[PDB]
Amino acid sequence: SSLEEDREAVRREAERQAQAQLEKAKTKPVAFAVRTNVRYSAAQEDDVPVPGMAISFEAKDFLHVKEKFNNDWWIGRLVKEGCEIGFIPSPVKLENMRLQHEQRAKQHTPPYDVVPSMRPVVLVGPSLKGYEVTDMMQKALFDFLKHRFEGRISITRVTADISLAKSSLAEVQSEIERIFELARTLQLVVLDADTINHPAQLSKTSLAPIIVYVKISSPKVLQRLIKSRGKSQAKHLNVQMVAADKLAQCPPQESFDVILDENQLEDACEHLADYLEAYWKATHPPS
Amino acid sequence: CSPLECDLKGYLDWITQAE
Ligand SMILES: *Cc1cccc(C*)c1
Ligand code: NI
Repeated sequence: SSLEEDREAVRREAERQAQAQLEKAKTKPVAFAVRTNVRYSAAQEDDVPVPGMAISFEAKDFLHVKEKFNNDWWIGRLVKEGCEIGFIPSPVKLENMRLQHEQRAKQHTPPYDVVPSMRPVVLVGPSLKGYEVTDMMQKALFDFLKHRFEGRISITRVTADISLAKSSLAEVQSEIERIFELARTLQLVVLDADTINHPAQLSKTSLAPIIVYVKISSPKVLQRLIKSRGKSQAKHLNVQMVAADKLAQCPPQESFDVILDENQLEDACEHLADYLEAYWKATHPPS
Repeated sequence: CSPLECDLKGYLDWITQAE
């Protein structure tokens, strides 16, 4: 009788302490981020340290992790504005749900990929990097972002072929570590990745980039823009055209986060700026 | 004038800003 009230007092001191740690974590920095490979819906049976405070997610959601509560539970938040911190199930917790189910029944994809804390921005299109039309249109966008997001942004040139991140292998792995590091302070990261012309080239990496498709809708327009640069550039018209066609054949919702098909620079810039400001709010709660 | 000439001039101006 009076020992059932001792059991309840045990549960709720434990909840009070977990709650306290949760309150404190609000102002702690983000330690790392994950991209989810699975979905999770909180349920009473999961034994949340503070009931009502579990974080539910779908596959391909992003989580900011601040710290560990115990081996079953981390503390963090979904990367979404309005979403404040709560309890995230550890990879051990999620595997033990399966394992528990299997050990009782008898009677390999990790649930998380570690990703940069700020997804880095990679621009692809309108055609091949290394030729003038593509290099100059992208440069104008890089110049815009450096000004609009002064104080909140790191822009970096990546010359290494980081598509090989699924001698060189050393340089590539080094560039991946540097990108993770730039992102750790929660500034916007923007890559000028010289070797990346197609979203598939970064698929197997764990950069989880925001892919920006700078799209010239009309092939005739691109054809004339290239020729407008003269014979040296016009000599390589063919490689540029197929590079552009390949991008246009990508399934959009699967391949791209942002598509800039505006023919005026200011409109393309403001479309991109809107997206990145929304991403900033998602990654920077007022909590 | 055509949509194509318009797009073209948009992107030619875009490119001049990088010069
Ligand atoms: C000739 C012309 C009329 C209206 C708009 C544009 C871009 C061009
Ligand atoms: Ni200014």
